[PDB]
Amino acid sequence: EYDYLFKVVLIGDSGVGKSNLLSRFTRNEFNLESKSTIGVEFATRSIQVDGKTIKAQIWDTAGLERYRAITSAYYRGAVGALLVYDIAKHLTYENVERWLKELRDHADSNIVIMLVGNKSDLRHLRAVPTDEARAFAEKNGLSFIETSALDSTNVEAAFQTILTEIYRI
Amino acid sequence: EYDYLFKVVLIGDSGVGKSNLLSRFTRNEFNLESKSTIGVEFATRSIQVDGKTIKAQIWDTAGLERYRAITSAYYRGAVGALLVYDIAKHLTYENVERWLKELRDHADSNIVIMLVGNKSDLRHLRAVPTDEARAFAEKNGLSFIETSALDSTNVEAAFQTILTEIYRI
Amino acid sequence: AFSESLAAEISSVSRDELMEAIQKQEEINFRLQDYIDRIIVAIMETNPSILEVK
Amino acid sequence: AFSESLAAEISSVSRDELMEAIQKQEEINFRLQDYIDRIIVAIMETNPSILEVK
Ligand SMILES: Nc1nc2c(ncn2[C@@H]2O[C@H](COP(=O)(O)OP(=O)(O)OP(=O)(O)O)[C@@H](O)[C@H]2O)c(=O)[nH]1
Ligand SMILES: Nc1nc2c(ncn2[C@@H]2O[C@H](COP(=O)(O)OP(=O)(O)OP(=O)(O)O)[C@@H](O)[C@H]2O)c(=O)[nH]1
Ligand SMILES: [Mg+2]
Ligand SMILES: [Mg+2]
Repeated sequence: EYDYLFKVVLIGDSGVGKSNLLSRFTRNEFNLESKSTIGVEFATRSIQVDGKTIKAQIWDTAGLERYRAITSAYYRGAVGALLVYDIAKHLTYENVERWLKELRDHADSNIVIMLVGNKSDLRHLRAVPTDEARAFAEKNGLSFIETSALDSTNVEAAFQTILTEIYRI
Repeated sequence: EYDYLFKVVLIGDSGVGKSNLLSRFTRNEFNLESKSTIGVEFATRSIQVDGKTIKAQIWDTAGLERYRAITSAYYRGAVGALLVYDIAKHLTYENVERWLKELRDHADSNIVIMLVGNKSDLRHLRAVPTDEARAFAEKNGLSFIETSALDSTNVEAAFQTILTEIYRI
Repeated sequence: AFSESLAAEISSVSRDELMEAIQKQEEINFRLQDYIDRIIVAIMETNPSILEVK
Repeated sequence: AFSESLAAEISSVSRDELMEAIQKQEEINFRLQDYIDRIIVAIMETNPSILEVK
Protein backbone atom coordinates (compact mmCIF):
# COMPACT_ATOMS: atom_id res chain seq x y z
CA GLU A 1 0.00 0.00 0.00
CA TYR A 2 1.03 3.62 -0.61
CA ASP A 3 -0.27 7.18 -0.28
CA TYR A 4 1.38 8.65 -3.38
CA LEU A 5 3.12 7.33 -6.49
CA PHE A 6 5.89 9.57 -7.88
CA LYS A 7 7.38 8.88 -11.32
CA VAL A 8 11.04 9.94 -11.44
CA VAL A 9 13.16 9.58 -14.58
CA LEU A 10 16.91 9.06 -14.87
CA ILE A 11 18.56 11.05 -17.66
CA GLY A 12 22.11 11.94 -18.68
CA ASP A 13 24.79 10.82 -21.13
CA SER A 14 25.47 7.16 -21.91
CA GLY A 15 27.86 5.62 -19.37
CA VAL A 16 27.25 8.05 -16.45
CA GLY A 17 25.77 5.34 -14.18
CA LYS A 18 21.97 5.79 -14.42
CA SER A 19 21.24 2.05 -14.44
CA ASN A 20 23.50 1.46 -11.46
CA LEU A 21 21.83 4.26 -9.51
CA LEU A 22 18.53 2.51 -10.22
CA SER A 23 19.86 -0.92 -9.18
CA ARG A 24 21.56 0.44 -6.05
CA PHE A 25 18.44 2.27 -4.84
CA THR A 26 15.84 -0.39 -5.69
CA ARG A 27 17.80 -3.67 -5.35
CA ASN A 28 20.97 -2.75 -3.40
CA GLU A 29 22.88 -4.12 -6.40
CA PHE A 30 25.75 -2.82 -8.56
CA ASN A 31 27.42 -4.19 -11.70
CA LEU A 32 30.91 -3.07 -12.75
CA GLU A 33 30.28 -4.71 -16.13
CA SER A 34 26.83 -3.26 -16.91
CA LYS A 35 26.21 -2.60 -20.60
CA SER A 36 24.16 0.11 -22.34
CA THR A 37 20.42 -0.08 -21.65
CA ILE A 38 18.59 -1.46 -24.68
CA GLY A 39 14.98 -0.67 -23.78
CA VAL A 40 13.02 1.13 -21.08
CA GLU A 41 12.50 -0.18 -17.57
CA PHE A 42 11.40 0.95 -14.14
CA ALA A 43 11.66 -0.29 -10.57
CA THR A 44 9.88 0.73 -7.39
CA ARG A 45 10.70 1.41 -3.76
CA SER A 46 8.51 2.79 -0.99
CA ILE A 47 9.90 5.37 1.43
CA GLN A 48 8.41 7.45 4.26
CA VAL A 49 8.09 11.20 3.71
CA ASP A 50 6.40 13.44 6.32
CA GLY A 51 4.39 10.51 7.72
CA LYS A 52 3.24 9.39 4.26
CA THR A 53 4.15 6.34 2.18
CA ILE A 54 5.73 7.40 -1.11
CA LYS A 55 6.08 4.71 -3.77
CA ALA A 56 8.96 5.87 -5.94
CA GLN A 57 8.66 4.69 -9.54
CA ILE A 58 12.13 5.17 -11.03
CA TRP A 59 12.48 4.98 -14.82
CA ASP A 60 15.61 4.23 -16.83
CA THR A 61 16.68 4.18 -20.50
CA ALA A 62 19.92 4.71 -22.45
CA GLY A 63 21.08 8.34 -22.48
CA LEU A 64 21.00 8.62 -26.28
CA GLU A 65 20.97 12.09 -27.90
CA ARG A 66 19.00 10.98 -30.99
CA TYR A 67 15.25 11.30 -31.45
CA ARG A 68 13.62 8.17 -30.02
CA ALA A 69 10.10 6.78 -30.29
CA ILE A 70 10.13 6.36 -26.48
CA THR A 71 11.01 9.95 -25.46
CA SER A 72 7.58 11.59 -25.03
CA ALA A 73 6.15 8.56 -23.22
CA TYR A 74 9.32 8.37 -21.08
CA TYR A 75 8.83 11.85 -19.56
CA ARG A 76 5.03 11.48 -19.53
CA GLY A 77 3.71 11.96 -16.01
CA ALA A 78 7.19 12.38 -14.52
CA VAL A 79 7.29 14.69 -11.49
CA GLY A 80 11.05 14.40 -10.95
CA ALA A 81 14.20 14.08 -13.05
CA LEU A 82 17.61 12.91 -11.88
CA LEU A 83 19.99 14.55 -14.34
CA VAL A 84 23.18 12.51 -14.01
CA TYR A 85 26.73 13.20 -15.18
CA ASP A 86 30.06 11.43 -14.61
CA ILE A 87 32.42 13.42 -12.34
CA ALA A 88 35.36 11.72 -14.09
CA LYS A 89 34.20 12.64 -17.62
CA HIS A 90 33.96 16.39 -18.26
CA LEU A 91 31.98 15.97 -21.52
CA THR A 92 29.00 14.46 -19.65
CA TYR A 93 28.92 17.61 -17.50
CA GLU A 94 29.24 19.87 -20.57
CA ASN A 95 26.13 18.13 -21.93
CA VAL A 96 23.97 19.04 -18.88
CA GLU A 97 22.40 22.05 -20.66
CA ARG A 98 21.37 19.72 -23.50
CA TRP A 99 19.49 17.56 -20.99
CA LEU A 100 17.85 20.67 -19.49
CA LYS A 101 16.60 21.47 -23.02
CA GLU A 102 15.23 17.93 -23.47
CA LEU A 103 13.28 18.49 -20.22
CA ARG A 104 11.78 21.74 -21.55
CA ASP A 105 10.84 20.06 -24.87
CA HIS A 106 9.45 16.78 -23.53
CA ALA A 107 8.59 17.14 -19.82
CA ASP A 108 6.30 19.14 -17.53
CA SER A 109 7.74 22.62 -16.90
CA ASN A 110 6.96 21.97 -13.21
CA ILE A 111 9.24 18.90 -13.05
CA VAL A 112 11.61 18.77 -10.06
CA ILE A 113 15.20 18.55 -11.35
CA MET A 114 18.16 17.34 -9.31
CA LEU A 115 21.69 17.47 -10.73
CA VAL A 116 23.67 14.33 -9.84
CA GLY A 117 27.45 14.01 -10.07
CA ASN A 118 27.94 10.24 -10.11
CA LYS A 119 31.12 8.12 -9.64
CA SER A 120 32.46 10.20 -6.71
CA ASP A 121 34.60 7.18 -5.78
CA LEU A 122 36.84 8.01 -8.77
CA ARG A 123 38.94 10.50 -6.80
CA HIS A 124 42.06 10.12 -8.98
CA LEU A 125 40.14 10.39 -12.27
CA ARG A 126 37.98 13.42 -11.34
CA ALA A 127 37.51 16.01 -14.10
CA VAL A 128 34.64 18.02 -12.58
CA PRO A 129 35.46 19.83 -9.30
CA THR A 130 32.61 19.49 -6.78
CA ASP A 131 32.61 23.25 -6.06
CA GLU A 132 32.20 24.09 -9.78
CA ALA A 133 29.14 21.85 -10.29
CA ARG A 134 27.66 22.97 -6.96
CA ALA A 135 27.88 26.59 -8.15
CA PHE A 136 26.34 25.66 -11.53
CA ALA A 137 23.33 23.96 -9.92
CA GLU A 138 22.74 27.00 -7.70
CA LYS A 139 22.95 29.39 -10.67
CA ASN A 140 20.38 27.23 -12.50
CA GLY A 141 17.90 26.59 -9.66
CA LEU A 142 18.66 22.88 -9.48
CA SER A 143 19.24 20.80 -6.37
CA PHE A 144 22.65 19.09 -6.36
CA ILE A 145 24.35 16.04 -4.89
CA GLU A 146 27.37 13.85 -5.69
CA THR A 147 26.91 10.07 -5.59
CA SER A 148 28.71 6.78 -6.02
CA ALA A 149 26.49 3.90 -7.06
CA LEU A 150 29.64 1.78 -6.62
CA ASP A 151 30.34 2.45 -2.92
CA SER A 152 26.77 3.68 -2.13
CA THR A 153 27.79 7.20 -1.01
CA ASN A 154 24.82 9.63 -1.06
CA VAL A 155 22.61 7.30 -3.17
CA GLU A 156 19.95 7.02 -0.46
CA ALA A 157 20.28 10.76 0.24
CA ALA A 158 19.90 11.61 -3.47
CA PHE A 159 16.58 9.80 -3.90
CA GLN A 160 15.32 10.85 -0.45
CA THR A 161 16.01 14.50 -1.27
CA ILE A 162 14.30 14.59 -4.68
CA LEU A 163 11.26 12.59 -3.49
CA THR A 164 10.90 14.90 -0.49
CA GLU A 165 11.06 17.99 -2.72
CA ILE A 166 8.39 16.49 -5.00
CA TYR A 167 6.16 15.71 -2.01
CA ARG A 168 6.44 19.26 -0.64
CA ILE A 169 5.96 21.01 -4.01
CA GLU B 1 -11.00 -21.18 -47.57
CA TYR B 2 -8.23 -23.68 -48.35
CA ASP B 3 -7.54 -27.42 -48.45
CA TYR B 4 -3.92 -27.34 -47.26
CA LEU B 5 -1.59 -24.82 -45.62
CA PHE B 6 2.10 -25.15 -46.57
CA LYS B 7 4.76 -23.24 -44.64
CA VAL B 8 7.70 -22.36 -46.92
CA VAL B 9 10.76 -20.47 -45.65
CA LEU B 10 13.08 -18.16 -47.56
CA ILE B 11 16.76 -18.57 -46.70
CA GLY B 12 20.07 -17.45 -48.18
CA ASP B 13 22.71 -14.76 -47.65
CA SER B 14 21.85 -11.15 -46.81
CA GLY B 15 21.12 -9.13 -49.95
CA VAL B 16 20.17 -12.01 -52.30
CA GLY B 17 16.56 -10.81 -52.73
CA LYS B 18 14.48 -12.99 -50.35
CA SER B 19 12.21 -10.13 -49.25
CA ASN B 20 11.60 -9.05 -52.83
CA LEU B 21 10.73 -12.61 -53.86
CA LEU B 22 8.18 -12.57 -51.02
CA SER B 23 6.76 -9.17 -52.03
CA ARG B 24 6.64 -10.07 -55.73
CA PHE B 25 4.81 -13.36 -55.14
CA THR B 26 2.36 -12.18 -52.47
CA ARG B 27 1.82 -8.49 -53.33
CA ASN B 28 3.14 -8.08 -56.90
CA GLU B 29 5.50 -5.46 -55.45
CA PHE B 30 9.25 -4.80 -55.69
CA ASN B 31 11.52 -2.26 -53.98
CA LEU B 32 14.94 -1.35 -55.43
CA GLU B 33 15.74 0.34 -52.11
CA SER B 34 14.70 -2.43 -49.71
CA LYS B 35 16.82 -2.65 -46.55
CA SER B 36 17.85 -5.66 -44.45
CA THR B 37 14.94 -7.43 -42.74
CA ILE B 38 14.91 -6.61 -39.03
CA GLY B 39 12.44 -9.19 -37.72
CA VAL B 40 10.44 -12.16 -38.98
CA GLU B 41 7.39 -11.90 -41.20
CA PHE B 42 5.18 -14.00 -43.43
CA ALA B 43 2.63 -13.43 -46.17
CA THR B 44 0.09 -15.73 -47.78
CA ARG B 45 -1.21 -16.56 -51.24
CA SER B 46 -3.60 -19.28 -52.35
CA ILE B 47 -2.90 -21.25 -55.53
CA GLN B 48 -4.53 -24.24 -57.22
CA VAL B 49 -2.59 -27.52 -57.26
CA ASP B 50 -4.15 -30.72 -58.69
CA GLY B 51 -7.69 -29.42 -58.09
CA LYS B 52 -6.91 -28.41 -54.49
CA THR B 53 -6.57 -24.99 -52.86
CA ILE B 54 -3.09 -24.56 -51.41
CA LYS B 55 -2.58 -21.62 -49.06
CA ALA B 56 1.13 -20.83 -49.27
CA GLN B 57 2.50 -19.34 -46.07
CA ILE B 58 5.84 -17.81 -47.05
CA TRP B 59 8.23 -16.82 -44.25
CA ASP B 60 11.07 -14.30 -44.41
CA THR B 61 13.92 -13.10 -42.16
CA ALA B 62 17.42 -11.65 -42.64
CA GLY B 63 19.94 -14.19 -43.95
CA LEU B 64 22.29 -13.80 -40.97
CA GLU B 65 24.91 -16.50 -40.30
CA ARG B 66 24.95 -15.96 -36.50
CA TYR B 67 22.97 -17.97 -33.96
CA ARG B 68 19.56 -16.33 -33.57
CA ALA B 69 16.78 -16.80 -31.02
CA ILE B 70 14.34 -17.09 -33.95
CA THR B 71 16.03 -19.91 -35.90
CA SER B 72 14.37 -23.06 -34.49
CA ALA B 73 10.90 -21.47 -34.52
CA TYR B 74 11.57 -20.15 -38.06
CA TYR B 75 12.04 -23.63 -39.56
CA ARG B 76 9.40 -25.16 -37.26
CA GLY B 77 6.69 -26.83 -39.32
CA ALA B 78 8.24 -25.77 -42.63
CA VAL B 79 7.63 -28.24 -45.47
CA GLY B 80 9.58 -26.26 -48.08
CA ALA B 81 12.69 -24.09 -48.26
CA LEU B 82 13.61 -21.65 -51.00
CA LEU B 83 17.40 -21.47 -50.78
CA VAL B 84 18.26 -18.23 -52.58
CA TYR B 85 21.57 -16.90 -53.89
CA ASP B 86 22.51 -13.87 -56.01
CA ILE B 87 23.63 -14.83 -59.54
CA ALA B 88 25.75 -11.65 -59.62
CA LYS B 89 27.55 -12.38 -56.32
CA HIS B 90 29.58 -15.60 -56.34
CA LEU B 91 30.05 -15.62 -52.52
CA THR B 92 26.30 -16.10 -51.96
CA TYR B 93 26.49 -19.21 -54.14
CA GLU B 94 29.62 -20.46 -52.33
CA ASN B 95 27.59 -20.24 -49.10
CA VAL B 96 24.83 -22.60 -50.37
CA GLU B 97 26.34 -25.63 -48.57
CA ARG B 98 26.24 -23.62 -45.32
CA TRP B 99 22.49 -23.12 -45.79
CA LEU B 100 22.05 -26.84 -46.54
CA LYS B 101 23.73 -27.52 -43.16
CA GLU B 102 21.41 -25.07 -41.37
CA LEU B 103 18.50 -27.06 -42.86
CA ARG B 104 19.91 -30.34 -41.49
CA ASP B 105 20.46 -28.77 -38.04
CA HIS B 106 17.18 -26.87 -37.69
CA ALA B 107 14.60 -28.25 -40.15
CA ASP B 108 12.74 -31.47 -40.93
CA SER B 109 14.97 -33.86 -42.90
CA ASN B 110 11.95 -34.33 -45.21
CA ILE B 111 11.84 -30.63 -46.16
CA VAL B 112 11.51 -29.89 -49.88
CA ILE B 113 14.48 -27.74 -50.97
CA MET B 114 14.58 -25.63 -54.12
CA LEU B 115 17.76 -23.79 -55.13
CA VAL B 116 16.98 -20.29 -56.45
CA GLY B 117 19.39 -18.15 -58.46
CA ASN B 118 17.90 -14.67 -58.07
CA LYS B 119 18.63 -11.39 -59.96
CA SER B 120 18.75 -13.04 -63.42
CA ASP B 121 18.11 -9.58 -64.89
CA LEU B 122 21.73 -8.68 -64.02
CA ARG B 123 23.11 -10.15 -67.26
CA HIS B 124 26.22 -7.93 -67.34
CA LEU B 125 27.09 -8.51 -63.66
CA ARG B 126 26.61 -12.32 -63.64
CA ALA B 127 29.20 -14.29 -61.64
CA VAL B 128 27.43 -17.67 -61.48
CA PRO B 129 26.88 -19.40 -64.87
CA THR B 130 23.39 -20.92 -65.09
CA ASP B 131 24.78 -24.27 -66.30
CA GLU B 132 27.13 -24.54 -63.29
CA ALA B 133 24.40 -24.01 -60.67
CA ARG B 134 22.00 -26.27 -62.61
CA ALA B 135 24.60 -29.06 -62.44
CA PHE B 136 25.18 -28.41 -58.70
CA ALA B 137 21.46 -28.69 -57.88
CA GLU B 138 21.23 -31.98 -59.80
CA LYS B 139 24.30 -33.40 -58.02
CA ASN B 140 22.68 -32.47 -54.67
CA GLY B 141 19.10 -33.62 -55.31
CA LEU B 142 17.68 -30.10 -55.26
CA SER B 143 15.20 -28.59 -57.68
CA PHE B 144 16.55 -25.47 -59.41
CA ILE B 145 15.30 -22.29 -61.04
CA GLU B 146 16.65 -18.82 -61.83
CA THR B 147 14.46 -15.82 -60.97
CA SER B 148 14.29 -12.04 -61.13
CA ALA B 149 12.08 -10.47 -58.48
CA LEU B 150 12.82 -7.20 -60.33
CA ASP B 151 11.39 -8.09 -63.77
CA SER B 152 9.22 -11.01 -62.47
CA THR B 153 10.92 -13.73 -64.58
CA ASN B 154 10.21 -17.24 -63.20
CA VAL B 155 8.93 -15.94 -59.82
CA GLU B 156 5.47 -17.47 -60.32
CA ALA B 157 7.07 -20.63 -61.72
CA ALA B 158 9.45 -20.90 -58.73
CA PHE B 159 6.69 -20.88 -56.10
CA GLN B 160 4.35 -22.99 -58.24
CA THR B 161 7.04 -25.64 -58.65
CA ILE B 162 8.01 -25.95 -54.97
CA LEU B 163 4.39 -25.91 -53.74
CA THR B 164 3.49 -28.59 -56.29
CA GLU B 165 6.42 -30.78 -55.18
CA ILE B 166 5.34 -30.38 -51.53
CA TYR B 167 1.75 -31.32 -52.42
CA ARG B 168 2.83 -34.47 -54.29
CA ILE B 169 5.37 -35.61 -51.66
CA ALA C 1 61.27 3.95 -36.15
CA PHE C 2 59.09 6.01 -38.51
CA SER C 3 58.34 3.30 -41.11
CA GLU C 4 57.20 0.94 -38.32
CA SER C 5 55.00 3.62 -36.72
CA LEU C 6 53.55 4.45 -40.15
CA ALA C 7 52.91 0.78 -41.04
CA ALA C 8 50.73 0.28 -37.94
CA GLU C 9 48.48 3.11 -39.15
CA ILE C 10 47.89 1.71 -42.65
CA SER C 11 44.99 -0.71 -43.06
CA SER C 12 44.93 -3.32 -45.84
CA VAL C 13 41.48 -1.91 -46.66
CA SER C 14 41.08 1.47 -48.39
CA ARG C 15 39.84 4.27 -46.12
CA ASP C 16 36.92 4.82 -48.52
CA GLU C 17 35.82 1.22 -47.91
CA LEU C 18 36.45 1.58 -44.16
CA MET C 19 34.24 4.69 -44.12
CA GLU C 20 31.50 2.84 -46.03
CA ALA C 21 31.63 0.08 -43.39
CA ILE C 22 31.23 2.72 -40.64
CA GLN C 23 28.14 4.23 -42.29
CA LYS C 24 26.60 0.79 -42.94
CA GLN C 25 27.01 -0.23 -39.28
CA GLU C 26 25.71 3.10 -37.95
CA GLU C 27 22.65 2.80 -40.21
CA ILE C 28 21.90 -0.71 -38.90
CA ASN C 29 22.36 0.37 -35.23
CA PHE C 30 19.97 3.29 -35.73
CA ARG C 31 17.43 1.11 -37.55
CA LEU C 32 17.56 -1.60 -34.86
CA GLN C 33 17.29 0.87 -31.97
CA ASP C 34 14.32 2.54 -33.69
CA TYR C 35 12.66 -0.85 -34.27
CA ILE C 36 13.13 -1.59 -30.55
CA ASP C 37 11.90 1.88 -29.45
CA ARG C 38 8.73 1.45 -31.55
CA ILE C 39 7.99 -1.83 -29.75
CA ILE C 40 8.71 -0.28 -26.34
CA VAL C 41 6.54 2.82 -26.86
CA ALA C 42 3.65 0.51 -27.89
CA ILE C 43 4.02 -1.29 -24.55
CA MET C 44 4.40 1.99 -22.64
CA GLU C 45 1.05 3.13 -24.05
CA THR C 46 -0.82 -0.17 -23.48
CA ASN C 47 0.54 -2.13 -20.50
CA PRO C 48 3.62 -0.37 -19.06
CA SER C 49 3.69 -2.87 -16.13
CA ILE C 50 5.51 -5.21 -18.57
CA LEU C 51 8.52 -2.88 -18.21
CA GLU C 52 8.93 -3.28 -14.44
CA VAL C 53 12.10 -4.86 -13.10
CA LYS C 54 10.52 -7.02 -10.40
CA ALA D 1 51.73 11.42 -56.37
CA PHE D 2 52.74 9.01 -53.59
CA SER D 3 52.49 11.43 -50.63
CA GLU D 4 48.96 12.41 -51.72
CA SER D 5 47.89 8.77 -52.14
CA LEU D 6 49.41 7.96 -48.73
CA ALA D 7 47.75 10.95 -47.01
CA ALA D 8 44.26 9.79 -48.05
CA GLU D 9 44.91 6.48 -46.27
CA ILE D 10 45.94 8.00 -42.92
CA SER D 11 43.15 8.75 -40.45
CA SER D 12 43.50 11.45 -37.78
CA VAL D 13 42.46 8.72 -35.33
CA SER D 14 44.86 5.93 -34.33
CA ARG D 15 44.07 2.52 -35.86
CA ASP D 16 43.89 1.06 -32.34
CA GLU D 17 41.08 3.51 -31.53
CA LEU D 18 39.43 2.85 -34.91
CA MET D 19 39.50 -0.89 -34.17
CA GLU D 20 37.97 -0.30 -30.71
CA ALA D 21 35.15 1.67 -32.38
CA ILE D 22 34.54 -1.27 -34.77
CA GLN D 23 34.27 -3.77 -31.89
CA LYS D 24 32.00 -1.46 -29.86
CA GLN D 25 29.59 -1.02 -32.80
CA GLU D 26 29.58 -4.74 -33.66
CA GLU D 27 28.81 -5.57 -30.01
CA ILE D 28 25.85 -3.16 -29.97
CA ASN D 29 24.49 -4.50 -33.31
CA PHE D 30 24.66 -8.07 -32.02
CA ARG D 31 23.06 -7.11 -28.69
CA LEU D 32 20.24 -5.20 -30.41
CA GLN D 33 19.54 -7.95 -32.94
CA ASP D 34 19.47 -10.52 -30.12
CA TYR D 35 17.11 -8.32 -28.08
CA ILE D 36 14.83 -8.10 -31.15
CA ASP D 37 15.07 -11.86 -31.89
CA ARG D 38 14.08 -12.67 -28.28
CA ILE D 39 10.95 -10.53 -28.67
CA ILE D 40 10.12 -12.10 -32.05
CA VAL D 41 10.54 -15.72 -30.89
CA ALA D 42 8.19 -14.96 -27.96
CA ILE D 43 5.56 -13.82 -30.48
CA MET D 44 6.26 -16.79 -32.78
CA GLU D 45 5.49 -19.14 -29.89
CA THR D 46 2.36 -17.32 -28.64
CA ASN D 47 0.52 -15.50 -31.44
CA PRO D 48 2.49 -15.77 -34.71
CA SER D 49 -0.42 -14.11 -36.61
CA ILE D 50 1.06 -10.79 -35.37
CA LEU D 51 3.91 -11.39 -37.85
CA GLU D 52 1.73 -11.52 -40.99
CA VAL D 53 2.21 -8.86 -43.65
CA LYS D 54 -1.46 -8.25 -44.44
N1 LIG E 1 33.59 3.87 -10.49
C1 LIG E 1 32.27 3.93 -10.66
N2 LIG E 1 31.72 3.32 -11.76
C2 LIG E 1 30.37 3.38 -11.96
C3 LIG E 1 29.53 4.02 -11.06
N3 LIG E 1 28.27 3.90 -11.52
C4 LIG E 1 28.29 3.20 -12.68
N4 LIG E 1 29.59 2.86 -12.96
C5 LIG E 1 30.13 2.12 -14.11
O1 LIG E 1 30.03 2.91 -15.28
C6 LIG E 1 29.67 2.10 -16.39
C7 LIG E 1 28.34 2.58 -16.96
O2 LIG E 1 27.34 2.50 -15.97
P1 LIG E 1 25.79 2.35 -16.36
O3 LIG E 1 24.98 2.32 -15.10
O4 LIG E 1 25.55 1.14 -17.23
O5 LIG E 1 25.59 3.74 -17.15
P2 LIG E 1 24.24 4.24 -17.85
O6 LIG E 1 24.08 5.70 -17.55
O7 LIG E 1 23.03 3.43 -17.44
O8 LIG E 1 24.57 4.04 -19.41
P3 LIG E 1 23.49 3.94 -20.61
O9 LIG E 1 22.47 2.85 -20.34
O10 LIG E 1 24.29 3.59 -21.84
O11 LIG E 1 22.79 5.26 -20.80
C8 LIG E 1 29.58 0.67 -15.87
O12 LIG E 1 30.80 0.01 -16.11
C9 LIG E 1 29.36 0.84 -14.38
O13 LIG E 1 29.86 -0.25 -13.64
C10 LIG E 1 30.09 4.62 -9.93
O14 LIG E 1 29.39 5.20 -9.11
N5 LIG E 1 31.46 4.57 -9.74
N1 LIG F 1 18.66 -6.40 -60.02
C1 LIG F 1 17.95 -7.06 -59.11
N2 LIG F 1 17.96 -6.62 -57.80
C2 LIG F 1 17.24 -7.28 -56.86
C3 LIG F 1 16.48 -8.40 -57.18
N3 LIG F 1 15.88 -8.82 -56.04
C4 LIG F 1 16.24 -8.01 -55.02
N4 LIG F 1 17.08 -7.04 -55.52
C5 LIG F 1 17.75 -5.94 -54.81
O1 LIG F 1 18.77 -6.47 -53.97
C6 LIG F 1 18.81 -5.75 -52.75
C7 LIG F 1 18.53 -6.70 -51.59
O2 LIG F 1 17.25 -7.29 -51.76
P1 LIG F 1 16.42 -7.85 -50.50
O3 LIG F 1 15.13 -8.43 -51.00
O4 LIG F 1 16.20 -6.77 -49.47
O5 LIG F 1 17.43 -9.00 -50.00
P2 LIG F 1 17.23 -9.96 -48.74
O6 LIG F 1 17.65 -11.34 -49.14
O7 LIG F 1 15.82 -9.92 -48.20
O8 LIG F 1 18.27 -9.35 -47.68
P3 LIG F 1 18.24 -9.58 -46.08
O9 LIG F 1 16.90 -9.18 -45.49
O10 LIG F 1 19.32 -8.68 -45.53
O11 LIG F 1 18.55 -11.02 -45.74
C8 LIG F 1 17.75 -4.66 -52.84
O12 LIG F 1 18.35 -3.46 -53.27
C9 LIG F 1 16.80 -5.17 -53.91
O13 LIG F 1 16.15 -4.12 -54.60
C10 LIG F 1 16.45 -8.84 -58.50
O14 LIG F 1 15.79 -9.82 -58.83
N5 LIG F 1 17.20 -8.17 -59.46
MG1 LIG G 1 21.79 2.28 -18.56
MG1 LIG H 1 15.13 -9.34 -46.38
